[PDB]
Amino acid sequence: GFDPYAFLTHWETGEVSTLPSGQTLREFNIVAVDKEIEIAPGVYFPAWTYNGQVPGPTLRVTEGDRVRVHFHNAGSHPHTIHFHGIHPASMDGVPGTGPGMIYPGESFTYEFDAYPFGCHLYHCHAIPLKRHIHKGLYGAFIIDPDPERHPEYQAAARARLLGTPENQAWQEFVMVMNGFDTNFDEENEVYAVNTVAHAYMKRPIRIERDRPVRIYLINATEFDPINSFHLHANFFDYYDHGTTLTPTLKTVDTIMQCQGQRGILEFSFNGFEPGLYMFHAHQSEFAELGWMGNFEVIE
Amino acid sequence: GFDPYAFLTHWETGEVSTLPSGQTLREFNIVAVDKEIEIAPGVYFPAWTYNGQVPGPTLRVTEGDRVRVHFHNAGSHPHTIHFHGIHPASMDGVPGTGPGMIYPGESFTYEFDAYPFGCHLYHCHAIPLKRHIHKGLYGAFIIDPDPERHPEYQAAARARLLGTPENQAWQEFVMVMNGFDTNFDEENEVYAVNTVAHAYMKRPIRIERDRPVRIYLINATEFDPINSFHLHANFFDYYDHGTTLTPTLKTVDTIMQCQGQRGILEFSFNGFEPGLYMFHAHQSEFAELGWMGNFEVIE
Amino acid sequence: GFDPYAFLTHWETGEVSTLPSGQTLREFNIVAVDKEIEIAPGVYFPAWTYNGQVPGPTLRVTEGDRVRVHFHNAGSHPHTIHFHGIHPASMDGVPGTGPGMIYPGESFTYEFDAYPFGCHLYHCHAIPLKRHIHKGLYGAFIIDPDPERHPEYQAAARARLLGTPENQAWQEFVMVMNGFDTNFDEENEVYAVNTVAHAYMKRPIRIERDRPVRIYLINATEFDPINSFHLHANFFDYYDHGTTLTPTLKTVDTIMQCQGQRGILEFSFNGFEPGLYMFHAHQSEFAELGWMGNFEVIE
Amino acid sequence: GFDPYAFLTHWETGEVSTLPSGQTLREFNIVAVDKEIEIAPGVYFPAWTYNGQVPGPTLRVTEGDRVRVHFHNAGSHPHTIHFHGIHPASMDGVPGTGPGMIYPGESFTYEFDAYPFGCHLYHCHAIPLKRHIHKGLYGAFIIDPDPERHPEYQAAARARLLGTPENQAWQEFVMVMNGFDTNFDEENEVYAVNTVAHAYMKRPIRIERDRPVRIYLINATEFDPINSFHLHANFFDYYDHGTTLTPTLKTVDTIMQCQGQRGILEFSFNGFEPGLYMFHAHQSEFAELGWMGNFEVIE
Amino acid sequence: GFDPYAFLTHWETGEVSTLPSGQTLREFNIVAVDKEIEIAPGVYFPAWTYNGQVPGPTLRVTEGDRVRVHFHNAGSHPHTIHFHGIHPASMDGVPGTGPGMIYPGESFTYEFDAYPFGCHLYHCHAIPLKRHIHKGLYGAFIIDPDPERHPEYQAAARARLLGTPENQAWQEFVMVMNGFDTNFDEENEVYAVNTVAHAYMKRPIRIERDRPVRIYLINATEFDPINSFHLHANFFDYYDHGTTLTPTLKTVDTIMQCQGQRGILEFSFNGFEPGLYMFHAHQSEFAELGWMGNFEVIE
Amino acid sequence: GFDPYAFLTHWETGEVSTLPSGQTLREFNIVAVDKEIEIAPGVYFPAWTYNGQVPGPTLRVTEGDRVRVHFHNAGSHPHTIHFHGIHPASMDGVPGTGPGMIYPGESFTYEFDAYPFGCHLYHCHAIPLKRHIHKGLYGAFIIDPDPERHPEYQAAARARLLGTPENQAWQEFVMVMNGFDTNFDEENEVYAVNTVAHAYMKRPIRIERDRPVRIYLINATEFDPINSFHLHANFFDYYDHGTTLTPTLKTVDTIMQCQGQRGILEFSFNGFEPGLYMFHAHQSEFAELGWMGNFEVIE
Ligand SMILES: [Cu+2]
Ligand SMILES: [Cu+2]
Ligand SMILES: [Cu+2]
Ligand SMILES: [Cu+2]
Ligand SMILES: [Cu+2]
Ligand SMILES: [Cu+2]
Ligand SMILES: [Cu+2]
Ligand SMILES: [Cu+2]
Ligand SMILES: [Cu+2]
Ligand SMILES: [Cu+2]
Ligand SMILES: [Cu+2]
Ligand SMILES: [Cu+2]
Ligand SMILES: [Mg+2]
Ligand SMILES: [Mg+2]
Ligand SMILES: [Mg+2]
Ligand SMILES: [Mg+2]
Ligand SMILES: [Mg+2]
Ligand SMILES: [Mg+2]
Repeated sequence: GFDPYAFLTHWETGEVSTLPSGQTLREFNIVAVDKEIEIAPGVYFPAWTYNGQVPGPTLRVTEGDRVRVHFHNAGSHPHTIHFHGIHPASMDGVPGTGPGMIYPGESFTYEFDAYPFGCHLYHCHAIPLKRHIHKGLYGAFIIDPDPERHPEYQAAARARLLGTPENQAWQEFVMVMNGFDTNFDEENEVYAVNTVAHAYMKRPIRIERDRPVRIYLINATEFDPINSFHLHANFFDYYDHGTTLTPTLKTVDTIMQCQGQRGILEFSFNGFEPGLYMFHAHQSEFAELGWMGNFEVIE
Repeated sequence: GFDPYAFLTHWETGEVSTLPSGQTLREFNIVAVDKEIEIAPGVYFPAWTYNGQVPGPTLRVTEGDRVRVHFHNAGSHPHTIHFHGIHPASMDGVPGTGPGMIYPGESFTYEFDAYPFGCHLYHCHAIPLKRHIHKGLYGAFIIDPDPERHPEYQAAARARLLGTPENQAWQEFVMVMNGFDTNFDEENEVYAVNTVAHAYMKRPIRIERDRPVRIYLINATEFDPINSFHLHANFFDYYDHGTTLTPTLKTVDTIMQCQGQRGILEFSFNGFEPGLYMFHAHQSEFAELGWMGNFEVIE
Repeated sequence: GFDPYAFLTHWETGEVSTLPSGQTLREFNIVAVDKEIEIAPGVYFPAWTYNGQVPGPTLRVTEGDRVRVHFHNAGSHPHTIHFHGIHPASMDGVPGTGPGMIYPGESFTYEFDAYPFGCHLYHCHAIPLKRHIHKGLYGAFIIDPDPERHPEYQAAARARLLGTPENQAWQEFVMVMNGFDTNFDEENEVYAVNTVAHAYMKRPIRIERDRPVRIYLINATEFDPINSFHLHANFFDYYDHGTTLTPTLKTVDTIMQCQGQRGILEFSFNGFEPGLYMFHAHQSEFAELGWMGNFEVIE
Repeated sequence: GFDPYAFLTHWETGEVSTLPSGQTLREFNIVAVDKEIEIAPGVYFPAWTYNGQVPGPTLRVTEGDRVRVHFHNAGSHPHTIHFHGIHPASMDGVPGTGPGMIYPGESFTYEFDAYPFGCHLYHCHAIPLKRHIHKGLYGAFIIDPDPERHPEYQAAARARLLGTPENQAWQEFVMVMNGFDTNFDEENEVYAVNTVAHAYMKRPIRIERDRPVRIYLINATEFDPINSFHLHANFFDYYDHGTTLTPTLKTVDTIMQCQGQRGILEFSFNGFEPGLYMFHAHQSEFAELGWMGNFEVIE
Repeated sequence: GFDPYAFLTHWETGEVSTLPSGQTLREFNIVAVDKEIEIAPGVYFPAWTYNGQVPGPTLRVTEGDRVRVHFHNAGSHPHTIHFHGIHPASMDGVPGTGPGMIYPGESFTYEFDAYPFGCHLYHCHAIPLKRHIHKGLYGAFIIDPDPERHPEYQAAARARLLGTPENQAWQEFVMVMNGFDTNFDEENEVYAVNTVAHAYMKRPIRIERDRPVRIYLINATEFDPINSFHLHANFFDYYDHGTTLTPTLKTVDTIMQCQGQRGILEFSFNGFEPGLYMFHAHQSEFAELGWMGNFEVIE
Repeated sequence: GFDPYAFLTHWETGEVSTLPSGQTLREFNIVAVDKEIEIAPGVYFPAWTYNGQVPGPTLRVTEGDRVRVHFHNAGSHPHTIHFHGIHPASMDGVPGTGPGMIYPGESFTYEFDAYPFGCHLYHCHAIPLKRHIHKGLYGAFIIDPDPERHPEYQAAARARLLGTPENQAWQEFVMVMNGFDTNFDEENEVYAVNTVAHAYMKRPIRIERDRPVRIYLINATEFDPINSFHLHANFFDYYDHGTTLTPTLKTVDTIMQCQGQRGILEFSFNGFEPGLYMFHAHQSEFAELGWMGNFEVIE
């Protein structure tokens, strides 16, 4: 069922309402379920999934929102959701606090205010740690800045806030670097952005020349210490964790992340000759094994 | 014999005196001695140690102090002390300059002015390099900034200068990420912060939530290319090598270091729910094998 | 045949002329050729090379120059040149665009305007990716800033522009960190800076005390995820990708890069005691196997 | 508990009495006991020991003495004492004669006249042979020549008879070359003289250069076919098995022994510069792993 | 088919006659033949043999005899006989001289005067060297001294000359130490003296107390660098290569030989308590795997 | 460049002068240099060499000479020269005394009086021991007896003193048994006398029948415990370490040495049929892998 092309630009914004205090509330339903995923045609991986897909749903909210994630375990092992973000210890999704792990058939609502703004992620933190992550229990968590709380960077914040006219000008994509050890010997056999090896070689990502591009880039790769992103023929600005509104790194073409690191890349192909522009890990073996894709820059 | 709980807050400041010039002088005695260390109850590692402990003593001085380290080798192999700091070539603690390696029964006094301020480390640099480090000859070296030399940053410099009333408001900890290859095949079997696997799970580190937290974090891990630190439920500011009084990275929750890298982490649990807040490597294998700890945040 | 001591300070600036536009043109000739290279005396490696050496020629131009690289393949396999730099898709040196791979006996002229200013590199991007890089098809590509286009940073840009009186004060070196898998099992047996293991221990790099030092440092090491640079007894400023004229990191002594990353290091031994100051990877095994050198600081 | 520095010069001469015949009688108590031994600080070896030490007690008697060794097995496995000396078959300490093996809780008295004079040894001879030796059941057995039975060699015989004024001019040492397979795969991981690896590098053996030196040297090393002794900067005379009062080999600096071989080395540092003079196996691997020591020659 | 108990005392002295010179001639017939041999009951080894047994026939002559060995090859591979002895190059039994190797169906008569007196051996020297020896082509070759040519040592020479009344007093045995690699991976699985593992534990060698004992001991063991002989409860004199009539080593109980070395051991159990006296390699693993025997000393 | 045939009979006697005391002085210049050596045509070994050759120069002096060896390290690692011979501890060439190891670019003069007479050797003693030896840093060191100091053995001493009429009658050769682990797994793949596998099979060593032969035989082989020498068709006298003027062993054809042992072999082919007489290790695998040669006895 998983569609890596639709996944690129799918934002789950939840069912929105207003709390008695006036605070915006966003509610999400997440079910852990054991399910086959196809990481290449005829390559079946037995995954543990959030909502039947790997990566899990890309959750996207605004700084200051109240977030409720109704988590139900319909799997066979205990699971949690550990968010990278600010929240109480009892909402941290680790085995030793709060409700602990959520056992098969049980439910729990993670609830917190969405801080800090930036690019984040969530993943299972069960026993043992590496197993539940590698099996597929990870996803993206994006907290848009509230432009009313950043007057000194108003234009930047508005460009990131989903649905403003300024944000509609941007071409936004979410990319989770992941990998799979199909024979379960703690070494990856397949690498990818968004699970399907070479998916963006088979169908390049169409890019309109005149508009800028923003990527929310997350490293969920297990076993290997780092992953990386190299943009052919062009340079980008990098925002580590996306937690600042000015770049961490200006004018680079290769960055690296250990697992759990992530950030925002911004660049533009304005004025570029139309054609295919490659992007891939600069660990060459990862790129050969599926972590390589093409932007199709059109005029 | 090693106490990882006392080690967290123990600073060796030396025997202090004043040179004729009026410059402050700090003197340290360090003895290399072969010794067993317990890295888990019932797991004995045959170490080469500075002063009978792994990590070695945490040395803490002030920028511009004259430092004398009286080094004596009571072991069976040649050793040195190589400091990560500014010093003359003959004081660099490598085989090919100055006294060279210090053989069993020999002595040498490393002497230098303490520059630059920041978070540093020292370790053996003998033959072969990886062996003397892995065996346990490494420690922390902290140079507090002299606030009188940083007028534009007096408040930040005073917050780091040991014993100041501004400094006493901070909760300071030293954390050395290390690992041990028990069967000596150049692959770590046990990982830890401050040597004892899971020590801060058995006994969490108590934090008063009203006061901010500062960690001096150093990577001494051999064989593996990087190590990392992920703070649950919260974000910190990172000061690479601690050599600036303004942060290198603002608002992150996961950073990585290669061996010999190090820096300062500052954050606060003010206003957080009392509970257990985890900290650990984001290389999952490392965390399972002992590089996982808990902060106990209290009212 | 390869001289690592001359390579350190050799800049290929090309056949220079003026287009009808008035724009400066620099032409280079690059031939791919299969050739033995000696990575230690008596250790022969079967290389694929650019112009008969590994690393390939260091090409150095000015921001805004028109660059033409006439590439001919006199080897036995297809090859390309992929530049890290801004250029059209058809000039990106990858198999699926423009002329594609350049087969034995074929020629192709890569042409682009030299942007952005900074420290870059080129390497083969053929099938399979890791093979052509490991075999030796990589080199440095340095784009000096045009001081006229950076008024607020004139002095910094003049110090980097090859040939100016400000630039002549600087002691500039190029260092490619590489490695060789002699038994072709995807694991390096030999590490180095500029190909020849321990070359700068046999013959240290002479540094005059009273003039600053600039290193263009590039990671071309295959298979291993990262490489690193530690400067003994001193600290440097680091300019990631060299693409900014102010430092990325201030006052550091150990930095790391994944493959394809690179940057500029600036430091000074002014006032230091003359002698040998070591520099090497902080991955201890790389240092033992050849990636270790000495600066000989003189008066 | 084992002190390799005291062991060098410790002779067990027994409880001495006179039989009705007038023959001298020396009585020894030896108890087999399973015990941990430290072969390096933090390296514990589970040994089978004679009197709680490896090597066992060095027994020293005079040619023609009646010897009674009261053996008691306080271990968990059957053991014997097999002496390298002249004795009846029923006193030979092998499974198939006399009392056979001595089972836990059993006792037996080995009794024989001490012949021939020279340097000998004793060790377990149980099933399997290699296991009981490797586990630590071996020791030195020295039979001093009776000068009254060697008129033509009275001066040499008196130089060896313990306590004589001629003997007191000599500096005598006992050295057992041994090894330990810590993971029990029939390959030694640690080598030593007198058990503790590098013990005489940590603390050199003090020699008065005016007085000659005699070493009783015994090979107890299992698995490896030979062991050896190289004396730096000097030459010695070798007495194979110590069974002649004139040398077997004159003026050599390197000798080898298979297991169970042994002999006497005599030399002098008279007139030599005070300094450290090395002694070690000429099997380089053995020396690196702990069979290396220093003589400290003093005025 | 092979009887290790008869082999011990079997001397082949040849078809004896007188040349026209007056010089004694001894003729022997040796056939190479491929044959199974039993190295323990139920353990069959595919041998290449001289005259259908391993070791080959023990040939015993007198110093100065003319020797003719008519060699025929009835095997499937080429073979030679290389004697340890003085002879012309054309009679040396190596591939590149004289007749070369002797191929299936071919014959050749090796002819030489028997010098020097001592304990020697013969073996195949074909391609590859180790294969033909391991497969079983070796045997003893004993040259008795001519008492007439050694006036100052008449008694010693008479005691070695087969058949004299002095020689009849001696109990003479021949012992070839050998080994077998049954899975042909160049590592012995079975060790022995005279081929049959533990043959002299099953049936000890009867020794009359009041007569001395002489052993002709030869090392034919392949792959392992040395073999050894330890006599329990007694000491012997050793005559290296048997080529001197006075001992090389006096009063020893453990001696070692590399392959092709050999010598004579002389000892006496006169006055000993009757019983079993063990003899075996002091390489413990060889002894466990078959190279261990017993003398049964009688009254 | 290395010529194993010229090496056989090349004696480096140094530049000779007379000290103020009247003592003869011999000075030698030795440079450590990394260099390829060819151990078979097309088999390149990356060696560490003394004066660009393996084995190093054969140094030959007279008992009582003052020896000065001006050692310069032009290599990439630290090195020493450890002589087997009598000398002060500060001249012993070990890391822990005197100047210690000699680092790249440094120089040191080893100086001592040449005692005792005999056959000796020199080799590097650096960290780790086995590596520097195996890499090629070993050579022969021969101290001729001074006939004026040995009146009782005047003829013997004169026969060994280089250049006397008596010595000119002898045919003298130096033979260093060595081996190379080409894949650096601590097991030799190639064996040889004087480095080049089978060199004296390709060109036999021409021997004049009427004159006696003397070989200075040294074991420099690493990893394997022993090496050996078997002389076909003839017997020799052996002088252990060459330190005595009468034989250690009379009339043998096979001797063995552990590493660092050495000695003198003397024999004669007077009266022998002209032809090829083989000599080789009696460890058969060594002989197959290159340690085999031929004497060509001519009339
Ligand atoms: Cu889970
Ligand atoms: Cu995470
Ligand atoms: Cu050390
Ligand atoms: Cu360091
Ligand atoms: Cu290519
Ligand atoms: Cu690249
Ligand atoms: Cu026992
Ligand atoms: Cu024994
Ligand atoms: Cu054969
Ligand atoms: Cu032979
Ligand atoms: Cu060396
Ligand atoms: Cu040596
Ligand atoms: Mg796998
Ligand atoms: Mg390990
Ligand atoms: Mg490899
Ligand atoms: Mg073992
Ligand atoms: Mg086998
Ligand atoms: Mg090998």
